[PDB]
Amino acid sequence: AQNPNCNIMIFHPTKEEFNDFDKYIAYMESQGAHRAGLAKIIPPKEWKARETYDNISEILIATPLQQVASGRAGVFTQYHKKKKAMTVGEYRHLANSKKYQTPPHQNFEDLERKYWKNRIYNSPIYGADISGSLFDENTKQWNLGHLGTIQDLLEKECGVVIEGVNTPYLYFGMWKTTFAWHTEDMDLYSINYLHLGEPKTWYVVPPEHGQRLERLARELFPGSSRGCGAFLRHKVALISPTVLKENGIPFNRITQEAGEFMVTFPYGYHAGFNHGFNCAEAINFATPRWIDYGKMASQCSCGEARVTFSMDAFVRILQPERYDLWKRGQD
Ligand SMILES: O=C(O)CNC(=O)C(=O)O
Ligand SMILES: [Mg+2]
Ligand code: NI
Ligand SMILES: [Zn+2]
Repeated sequence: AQNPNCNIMIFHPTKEEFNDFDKYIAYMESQGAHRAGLAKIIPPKEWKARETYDNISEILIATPLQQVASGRAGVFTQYHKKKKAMTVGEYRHLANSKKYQTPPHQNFEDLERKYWKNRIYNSPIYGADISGSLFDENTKQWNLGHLGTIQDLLEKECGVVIEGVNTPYLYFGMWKTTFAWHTEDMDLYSINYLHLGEPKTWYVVPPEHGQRLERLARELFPGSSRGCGAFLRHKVALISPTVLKENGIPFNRITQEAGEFMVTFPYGYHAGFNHGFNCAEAINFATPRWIDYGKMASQCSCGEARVTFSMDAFVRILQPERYDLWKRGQD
């Protein structure tokens, strides 16, 4: 068995290997990359996502989200308070202000220490989940707006034609902006490209151990657990590496820098934080190996998780027994 300790693997494809996206994912999996839940892909030196980032300031963040924490430093939830719209140039200035800027630090490990010590005492503002793309239309390789769609994959594997679309999302971050512990909708893959700016630190639980994280989360968030049998689908809970180590939960960590891709694999729980002003692009995707994960994915039916139009078909076809209850949660 390849990668039996579930380490995060880092890949350096050549320009020739970068042509066929599906083939390269399948290659990475042949080497055991999925066992970690997360892999890093460094593009060939010849590749670029677009020519420059000099003209992005007029992009609108219609609903910036202030991430307010509750709990203790290593075990907290966050809620998202909606703020007034602002442009990317306005948000960059805000991120660089004395109130929000990254503190002085020695290295990524010192910054990580400062994040876990201090996160809860601040409320950073995240421009998340903005439909759109920063890939140039002429970028042919690993262009996250030109991937094969999940609807087409389901149709190729299972023969059923379904409605829905699959488009990318932009994330504009600042110091301390945080992504809570989650798997993707329907336990899909994700791919995330850090277009510019400061790094993003990731934490990940191997898919084979995801239920260990769930059981810890039910213990640490006991009211939330009573409210919903899949409350990590709400995407609000944070657990620090120190707490995970104290409770014996297997995990790994890695820092993504600008110009790098990360791939999350089906049922790989992940969480993380931004180091400073940055912009990432991410999208979900599927492969043949996902289908079994999709059929087994948990679902939130309490009403909190509320998701895209396109998840309807996935539930309806892969999980017909759950469909009625889940759809009630959506309505
Ligand atoms: O970058 C972020 O805030 C969160 N991204 C992801 O969870 C991802 O790409 O799957
Ligand atoms: Mg612009
Ligand atoms: Ni994710
Ligand atoms: Zn729920």
